[PDB]
Amino acid sequence: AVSDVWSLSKTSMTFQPKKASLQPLTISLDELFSSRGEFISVGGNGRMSHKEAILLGLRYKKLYNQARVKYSL
Amino acid sequence: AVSDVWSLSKTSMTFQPKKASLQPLTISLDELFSSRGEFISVGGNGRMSHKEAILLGLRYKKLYNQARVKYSL
Amino acid sequence: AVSDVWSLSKTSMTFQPKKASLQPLTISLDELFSSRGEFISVGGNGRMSHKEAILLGLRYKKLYNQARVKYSL
Amino acid sequence: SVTVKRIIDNTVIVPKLPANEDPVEYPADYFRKSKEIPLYINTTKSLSDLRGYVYQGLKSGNVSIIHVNSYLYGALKDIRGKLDKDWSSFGINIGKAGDTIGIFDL
Amino acid sequence: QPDDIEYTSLTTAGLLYAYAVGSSADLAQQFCVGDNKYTPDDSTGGLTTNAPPQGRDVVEWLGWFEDQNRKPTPDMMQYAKRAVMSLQGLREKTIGKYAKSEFDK
Amino acid sequence: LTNQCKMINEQFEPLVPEGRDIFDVWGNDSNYTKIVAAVDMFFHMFKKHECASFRYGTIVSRFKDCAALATFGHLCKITGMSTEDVTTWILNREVADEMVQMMLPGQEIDKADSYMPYLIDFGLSSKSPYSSVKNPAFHFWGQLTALLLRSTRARNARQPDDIEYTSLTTAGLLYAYAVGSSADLAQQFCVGDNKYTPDDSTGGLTTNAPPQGRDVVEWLGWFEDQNRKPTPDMMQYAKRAVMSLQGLREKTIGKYAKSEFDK
Amino acid sequence: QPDDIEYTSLTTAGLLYAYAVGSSADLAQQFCVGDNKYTPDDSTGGLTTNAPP
Amino acid sequence: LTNQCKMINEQFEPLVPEGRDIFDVWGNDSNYTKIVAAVDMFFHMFKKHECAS
Repeated sequence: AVSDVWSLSKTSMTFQPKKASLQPLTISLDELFSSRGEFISVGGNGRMSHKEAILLGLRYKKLYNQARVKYSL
Repeated sequence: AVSDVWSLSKTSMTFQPKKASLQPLTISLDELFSSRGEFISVGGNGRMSHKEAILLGLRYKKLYNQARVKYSL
Repeated sequence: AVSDVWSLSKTSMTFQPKKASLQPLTISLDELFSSRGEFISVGGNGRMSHKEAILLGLRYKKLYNQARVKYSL
Repeated sequence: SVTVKRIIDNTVIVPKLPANEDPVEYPADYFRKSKEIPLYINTTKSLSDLRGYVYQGLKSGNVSIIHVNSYLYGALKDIRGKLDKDWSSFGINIGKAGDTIGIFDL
Repeated sequence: QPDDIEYTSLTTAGLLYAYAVGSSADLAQQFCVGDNKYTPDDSTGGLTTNAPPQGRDVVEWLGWFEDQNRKPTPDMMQYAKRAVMSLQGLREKTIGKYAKSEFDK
Repeated sequence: LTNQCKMINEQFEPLVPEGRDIFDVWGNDSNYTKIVAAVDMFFHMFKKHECASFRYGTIVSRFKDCAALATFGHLCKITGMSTEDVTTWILNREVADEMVQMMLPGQEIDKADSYMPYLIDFGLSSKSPYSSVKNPAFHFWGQLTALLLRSTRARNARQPDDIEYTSLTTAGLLYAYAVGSSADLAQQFCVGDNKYTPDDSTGGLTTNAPPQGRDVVEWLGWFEDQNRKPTPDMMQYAKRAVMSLQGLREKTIGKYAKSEFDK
Repeated sequence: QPDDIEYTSLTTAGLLYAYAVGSSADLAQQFCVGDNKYTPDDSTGGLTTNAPP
Repeated sequence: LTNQCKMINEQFEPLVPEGRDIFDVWGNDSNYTKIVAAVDMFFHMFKKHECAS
């Protein structure tokens, strides 16, 4: 209900696999984060887009670098 | 919390680093302070300029001096 | 909520057995969830169908590959 | 970092440690000056005489290593063991199709 | 235990590679009678991970470890303990004494 | 004894037990501590001579009274850090003085075969500069650090008198912390695929964590944020390192760490 | 331990000077390559002022 | 023993234990070791040979 990028936290992003035994990584911003306070407490802003903001959703839970090397970021 | 320069508790502050070696620290007044139990506790006025009130918050995340020989403050 | 399938989901699919002496597994979306204690925490999209909502939903009592070879899931 | 200085007096410093080397030696290198291994063992002290000094001297201080060196050649000296394939290592040829060989054949 | 080396590093390094192996066993069917298992193509995600990588691929674990702030995790720390504790009567200056006195806490 | 008698076989020789009498006092001669020093220096050139076995006893003359230079090499090898990163990581006025003293140019301390190692026995010097009593702070700091880093020999190193322990100890601890808390760790070999991670570090703002690698400057800033009093995790790392240490002898930097940190 | 002196007073004074030298190591950078720390403003001015000097 | 006792029963022969006294500098003899290898390398080839023991 606040910022602006937070509206699209229901809608998902999908990253395509790097290998043959893999299916795509479908992720959403509501899922990765906790609520709202968490989003700004780890350095979220309203001045963002989706891709640049959904990678900050990846990192805080500790799985950026795994995806970075298993999917197309 | 009801202050004059407090409204910007969601606004971006992009600090450009050295070159392309490291990435900008997308910072705001909400990753540094909760509500009034940290900001309205140590030199917290409404006269404070945006950058002159952010720079104080660089103590909470314990990276004021850690991020001094790094970025253009 | 404004989703077509979240709470209002109580349809049991007659998944035929593989062994020549068994009875079809007919499950729904409450044997595999609770309310907002699994949909929000790990996995799930609001754009999915009836199969891929129960396919990815098939993990609560800890069975997916066990029911993969014993039924045509 | 070929330049470090005391950040107050601004003079240079050249951090250095004392020398150490002891570089390795690979098995192949030896087979480049010599294609043989020098075994200095033989004494003309008559085969049988040695058999008694490696026993009676095997008490304390007696039994010289020259005694056990000469005796041990003595006994093993004989030629035995049909070569059932081939033998060659490090550009050296020991056995061929079907020689016989002995321990001493080095 | 060899003198003059990168202890708090070689150790961490090994703790990882040790954790990787015994954390995921090859584990796979070998003989049958008509029927068998398989799951190469059948694997899904979408924030269901937050758990160590499957198999023993180097670059994947490395990623995972980059995720863990490059410091060993409580569990991979605990793994060590269980490994080293219950050893009895160690010789002095061995890697065994090193291991126990490092991890058994 | 045995190292000389290459199968000559004797028994027991020096009868009465040592009272420094018929034993130690043999090297007060300017001309004999000279002979030890020249035998060693020569047979260092080619150790493959028939008679290289001489150094079975002349070794101790090499870097006799140069333990400080010796300590330095060990820190390097323990930290795994460069020949100068360690120098940059020095954070004490009184240890940097001694450190200038050691590294003063034109002394051939880094040349293979040289007179340098024997200056005390060779009678070149009476009071050596690279001694562990004329660099008594570098010794304590280097050793405490090496120890906190899982050193096997540091445990039994002499603790100098009349130095700035307090200042010398947090400094050692912080260093130890830095090099301990985060390691090298980069993929070294591969077949087809490998981990790329060049410009990758922080997306930001979670932080509070200690710095990435071992930049002396990053750490010094971080430490400035902890109000300059060493933090729980640091104090734990040490306790962690020095507990389980047993049978320490008195006046060692080992007994020192264990008393300073295990509580 | 000396005799007939003022213990409940030299010890305080001592322990204070002890706490002081204790709580404040010199700790400042001594050698560098190109960059070094300098610890500028906000070295005291930020109302942390509760901890020791 | 059990080996150095193939057919004829023979007990201990040396008196003073190792302690670098009797058969110490044998392994310093660049001829005994050099023979030792010979035996071993040879028998490693004919693992089945009679005297491989």
